Amino acid sequence: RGPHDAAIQNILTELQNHAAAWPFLQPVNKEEVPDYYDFIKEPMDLSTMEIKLESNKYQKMEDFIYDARLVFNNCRMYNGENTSYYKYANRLEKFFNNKVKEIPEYSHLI
Amino acid sequence: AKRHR
Repeated sequence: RGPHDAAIQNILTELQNHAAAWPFLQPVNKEEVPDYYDFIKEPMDLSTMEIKLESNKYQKMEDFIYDARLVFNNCRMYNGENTSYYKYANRLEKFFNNKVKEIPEYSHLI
Repeated sequence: AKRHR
């Protein structure tokens, strides 16, 4: 197994299970949010992260963290600070930061 | 609905 595969799978599973994860489980639907991709140039979501993980795309923990940050940051970039989406992003990020920081090998990345 | 800020 990849040196980070197990840690990444565990964190991703927890993210997907999280109360605040629902908006981020799949790519944003263009028919429901017609201008989304006009603004967000590096889209990301948890199903994409799962597919990347399974496709051996996360050799460096840094790449996984980058993708998690696209989910949170893209969300706060597109949505108003007073919206539920902004709140979910903040909550899921706080959770993510704690989950990674608590693994000593990756604490330097948070 | 989700919409640009």
